[PDB]
Amino acid sequence: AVVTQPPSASGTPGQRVTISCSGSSSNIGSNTVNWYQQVPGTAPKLLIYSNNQRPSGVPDRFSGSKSGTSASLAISGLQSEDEADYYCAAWDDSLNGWVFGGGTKLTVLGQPKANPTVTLFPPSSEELQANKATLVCLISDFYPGAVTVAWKADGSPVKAGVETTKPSKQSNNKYAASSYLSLTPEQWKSHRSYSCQVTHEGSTVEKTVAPT
Amino acid sequence: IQRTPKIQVYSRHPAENGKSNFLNCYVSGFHPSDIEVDLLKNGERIEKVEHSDLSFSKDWSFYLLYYTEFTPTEKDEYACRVNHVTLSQPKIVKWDRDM
Amino acid sequence: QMQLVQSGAEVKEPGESLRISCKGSGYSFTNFWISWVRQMPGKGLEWMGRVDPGYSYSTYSPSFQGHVTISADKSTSTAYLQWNSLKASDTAMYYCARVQYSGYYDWFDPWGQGTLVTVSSASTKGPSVFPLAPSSKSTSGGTAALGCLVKDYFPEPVTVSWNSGALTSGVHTFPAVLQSSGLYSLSSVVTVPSSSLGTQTYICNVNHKPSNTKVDKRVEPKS
Amino acid sequence: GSHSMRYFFTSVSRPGRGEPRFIAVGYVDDTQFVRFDSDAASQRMEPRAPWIEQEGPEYWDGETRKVKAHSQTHRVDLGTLRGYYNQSEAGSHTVQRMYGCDVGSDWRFLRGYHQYAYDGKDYIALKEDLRSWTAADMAAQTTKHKWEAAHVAEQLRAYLEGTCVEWLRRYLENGKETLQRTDAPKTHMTHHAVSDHEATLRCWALSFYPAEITLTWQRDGEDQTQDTELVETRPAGDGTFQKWAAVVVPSGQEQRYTCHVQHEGLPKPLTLRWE
Amino acid sequence: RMFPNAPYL
Repeated sequence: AVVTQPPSASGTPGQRVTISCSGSSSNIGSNTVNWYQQVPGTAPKLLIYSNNQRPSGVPDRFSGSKSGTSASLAISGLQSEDEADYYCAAWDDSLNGWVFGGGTKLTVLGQPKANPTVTLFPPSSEELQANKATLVCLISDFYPGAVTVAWKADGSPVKAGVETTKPSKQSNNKYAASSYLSLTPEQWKSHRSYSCQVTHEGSTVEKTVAPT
Repeated sequence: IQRTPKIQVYSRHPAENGKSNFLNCYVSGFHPSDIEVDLLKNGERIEKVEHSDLSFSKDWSFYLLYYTEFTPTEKDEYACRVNHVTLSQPKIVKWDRDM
Repeated sequence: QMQLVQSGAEVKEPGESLRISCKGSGYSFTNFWISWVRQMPGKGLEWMGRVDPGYSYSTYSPSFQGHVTISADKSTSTAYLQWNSLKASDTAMYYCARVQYSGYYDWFDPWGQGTLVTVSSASTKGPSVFPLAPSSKSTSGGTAALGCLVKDYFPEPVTVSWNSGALTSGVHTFPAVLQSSGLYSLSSVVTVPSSSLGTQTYICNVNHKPSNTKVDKRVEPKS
Repeated sequence: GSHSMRYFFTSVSRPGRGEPRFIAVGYVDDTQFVRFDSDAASQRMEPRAPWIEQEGPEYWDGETRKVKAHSQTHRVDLGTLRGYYNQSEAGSHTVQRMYGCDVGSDWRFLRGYHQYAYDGKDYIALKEDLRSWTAADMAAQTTKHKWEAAHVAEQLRAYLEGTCVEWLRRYLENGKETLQRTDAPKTHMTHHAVSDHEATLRCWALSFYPAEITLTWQRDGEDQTQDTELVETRPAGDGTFQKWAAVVVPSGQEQRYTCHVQHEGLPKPLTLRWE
Repeated sequence: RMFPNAPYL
């Protein structure tokens, strides 16, 4: 869009963070701005309206302003419940329509940086008999989240059909992904013993399986 | 191209001596816009004269309404003095309360 | 308590038509527009279009002019977002929200709960359940992990219980994955003690109501 | 009844005498409701009717900015038009711009329009279908081309069929008392003479809303639009209007003369003669 | 509410 929001914002409980929202003369310039909050897994909520007002159910630690082509949301005294996607939105005269900013993901930095607990399963005897096979790297239990995965056969970057999930949160408030690799017996047998190394915050955490 | 102003001097409500009214001067159908209007009380300029914001009709001609609160009497003589680039001299329209 | 209730979630094949709905209540329906917001998976909000139900006038953002039609029904206080031909990329969440003007107030004071739309070539197909055995030999972990593998199923979701519901502790069913084949695959582990591998027996109960499939599968180690 | 919202813009070059003048006004029907004067100290869009006063800062701050962005353009356009017509900077010229929307009694869109004029003459005009342009001369063709490149007609069509009527509908129900009334004319007739050869019969119609009204004389059905001194419908200042239509008539022949009044607030069209 | 643009002549 022709209105721009920084994707990331951060603060510890009780801090203040502004969230810039930067547009142009045709949207944020001549028209009013409104802010919406989206706790993930929910529809968004009206947070600030008329540039700077608060709906009844919004506490006064949230506050918004608007000067020229830029509008800023101020969260003054963060709480756990405030980490969500934040969107400004103004009517654009060139488009005769509203434009949202790309959003700003806000994080609160309380929880401690826990490590992942991987489990690696090989293909089962049944799957082999179907002229098929699948290795399974299951991860679970870790903050902050978003990690990368890597598979090594003998000991080289393999990528023969690697599918991986998004993190997505657990019920215990930590994150958990899974990674699946595909290949027929011919790759599963001929190679020595597949490893799956799960890096999370510069942390090598790999588990390995043989064809035995 | 030029067009001279149609001038009308008249009161808001039908005049009655000693009963406050408003004395209007309505200059319409003129072009270009640079125009000067003064309401007169016995041939002397009234000070506190308000007026409408400039605007125009479908044929692009301007109109403008000058007015002031006043109290009419038997002897008092009110007029409207309009000046414009189409006039050799500022035109004065006397107020007749039958018109 | 003004509110916006949207139609239920949808899964569709490309080229089918689809009309989701947004019903209002607790306010004078004709005095406010209803708009219509897209949120692609993982992405942010996009305005699609709006309808003024008072006069049936209805507009769209340039991105969406011609891909959808947005009408309303004054009497039933219902607004609609309608396709004729769905794309695979129309797969997203669609919110409706009530706004009164284009000015200047402005602002989407109440929002609907969201209607999820899924579009895929793939046909309704049940999974294949496979077992995942533990390292039975062990060295005082003192636990050991086992599970089930659900594979090549469409659409979402599946429920996976264990021992027909006898096992709650240990169980962790993982979020599925979307293949380039179009089919889903998930896994459900359950970390148990190593000593209980002697007596106890484990079957994972996989249910897929869409495909109408029920499968049990025992899990054991081998030479 | 039909209603319409119109915006009128005037800018005139004042060479070597400060900034070009720029006046903007907003009407609903015949009732003004906003103004912006470039010379005024406020430099703000201001309210000129009681029912527009409740609009919040959002509105005044936003319009205020749009109308300034307008004056900036028109300051340039004066320069641009001097170039089209190859005119010296010593003279004073006039740009005029009127646009607005007309809705019927069901408050549905009828008509959009958006017209420019240079030095009192029609310059360029948006069509009835709100897509093509009428460009009078060489100079307006140079404007028309830029406005097809910049898809201006489509911007206006979306405003007129959309936000224009949307906010006329707002203004109407907000100023329901004022705008949706029909005050009907108080009508009397005056007889006055100076000589004996003839007296002048004048037919009055006072304080009535809206301004649309018809006044005609006759000699038993025949239109006497002859000695038909007819003054322009003028404002009283209190939100109503005035008009009279006069004839000069040979003495003692006031019997055959009658004046027809036709207005939206009159059940039957009202007729009267001298008594 | 005004038309937001004054297009250049």
